[PDB]
Amino acid sequence: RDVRREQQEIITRQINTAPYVQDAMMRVVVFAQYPSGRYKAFDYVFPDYLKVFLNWRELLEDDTRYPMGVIVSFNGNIDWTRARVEATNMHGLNNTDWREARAWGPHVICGNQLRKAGHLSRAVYVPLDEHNTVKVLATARQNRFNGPQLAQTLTNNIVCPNVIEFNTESDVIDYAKMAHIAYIDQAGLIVASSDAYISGDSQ
Amino acid sequence: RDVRREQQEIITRQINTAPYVQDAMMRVVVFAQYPSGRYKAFDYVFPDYLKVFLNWRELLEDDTRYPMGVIVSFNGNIDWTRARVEATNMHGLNNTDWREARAWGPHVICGNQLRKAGHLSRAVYVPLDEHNTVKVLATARQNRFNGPQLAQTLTNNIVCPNVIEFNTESDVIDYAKMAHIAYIDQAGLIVASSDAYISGDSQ
Amino acid sequence: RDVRREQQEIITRQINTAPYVQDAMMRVVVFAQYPSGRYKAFDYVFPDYLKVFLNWRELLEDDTRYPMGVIVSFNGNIDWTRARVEATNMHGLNNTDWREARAWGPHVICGNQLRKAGHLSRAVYVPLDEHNTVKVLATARQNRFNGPQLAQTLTNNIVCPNVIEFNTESDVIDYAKMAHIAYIDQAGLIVASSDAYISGDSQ
Repeated sequence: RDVRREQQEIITRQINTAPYVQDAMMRVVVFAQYPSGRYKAFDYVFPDYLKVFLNWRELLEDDTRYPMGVIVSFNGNIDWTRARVEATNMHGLNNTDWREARAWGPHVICGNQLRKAGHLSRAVYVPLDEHNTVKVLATARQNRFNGPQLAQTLTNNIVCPNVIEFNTESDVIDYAKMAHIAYIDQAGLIVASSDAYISGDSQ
Repeated sequence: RDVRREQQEIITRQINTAPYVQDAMMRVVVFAQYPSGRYKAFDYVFPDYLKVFLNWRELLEDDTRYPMGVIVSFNGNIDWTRARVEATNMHGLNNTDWREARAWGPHVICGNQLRKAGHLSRAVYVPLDEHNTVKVLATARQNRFNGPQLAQTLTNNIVCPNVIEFNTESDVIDYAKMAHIAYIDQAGLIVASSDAYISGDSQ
Repeated sequence: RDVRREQQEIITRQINTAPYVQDAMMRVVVFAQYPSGRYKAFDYVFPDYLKVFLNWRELLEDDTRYPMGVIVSFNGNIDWTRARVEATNMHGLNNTDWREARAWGPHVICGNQLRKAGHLSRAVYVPLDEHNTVKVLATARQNRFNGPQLAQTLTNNIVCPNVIEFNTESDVIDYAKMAHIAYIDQAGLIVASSDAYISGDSQ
């Protein structure tokens, strides 16, 4: 008899399920934390796959200009068995001698290193030293990579990056909440998530 | 008996047909019109496919700094049934809530919204509001996306972008004419085209 | 009986062979030589393929600001029958009229124009005039482009570019030596290589 409630339930379910449709968007954000207490976010929206290399220059606030670390926030129907992050050297290498470097290092960040922030989101904190660059891979969960489809996947995958500066963690946090993306605050708490709740945190 | 004329005819036909060869170049230009009367062109040449995201910063003249709109000029052997443009928000999303956004919106600009500017060219005017970004997709008309070929298509597709500033529409127009690309002037007229004519506009 | 020597031999062989493993890194560097005697290097590390377009702006030192030419240094398990360089115009075209331009020009730089600098490295010097841009293609030697694999190749290919300024050729040379990449000095000599020697140049 409560169709108003049922409709609101389906709307909530729709929001939570819409990201699993084949042409849905995914969202990966790299939050960089600076000694000054400021943050910079590298915010990517994309439908199929995301390959990211952040060089040392882009990572500078613009070394107390260099981030103490990053929070990497993965959101959407992402293949969690392949999602990964690694901190490479200033050349983007995972071995100082390129001749023994590889696409990914033997200790790449993946698996349970990515903390669950809801069904749609995972987040990981990665400390950085002044000589680090950052690599991230995120792919849509299967298969759009197979056969004929790959061509449509390649041509339709327009990655839309934005860089956003925040004066304080409060701005970062409110941003994550209104953007519906995972974020871990300075105390280690999951303070934002992609998951829609019909009542919010009412328990 | 007029082989001089016949040769000139074949040269004209060669120019008009050369873009249909499998490794020919295509050219897509995004002309941004500013309140000041100045323009900025994002000029891309590419052989296989073009995926473009123009963020709000790139769109600024450098808000009366923000474009009133863009003319998107598509040129070459482009798949016209898939060529498309859309104006997304500042994040590159076609829904404010990313969880319900998709690679393309339900109202994407395509079909007869692209005005014929000759056999080789189509052009469309898209008005913009201060919070808009621009996405463009253009692919070569079929199949180089199929099977073994896809690899060569991926590896050979080097997109060559140039940004060009113009003080006035006259400079924009003369540029389009000498570049052989479609352009629509402020009065709505097609003033440039990719099509070569043996006598010019002699009728 | 000299296992210390044998171990060092295998280490040397390992260094020389490691680049031929399927997920090994490759390294392509474009060294730009300026009239001032300064250089700028565009240094790319990547595991599968590299498509590069350097526009006229990026080529400026920042016209005596424009390079006299570039040394292109290719390093790794690169498909040498497809490695190529070409100098295009300011639009990235190999014909002034785009309608008759192609992905590559009829005179592209390849084959024995690339000088052998060891088994792992080739290098070529390309003179430039003020109106030139630079294109480079390098692909991993086969097949990771075939069938199912192509998807992993596409998603794993994160190109990591760095731009590096050098005050003098000496800095360029020491860089190449410590980076283990091919470089040709001002006198035409191969002064750096990717090849590891157990004794260095002891002959």
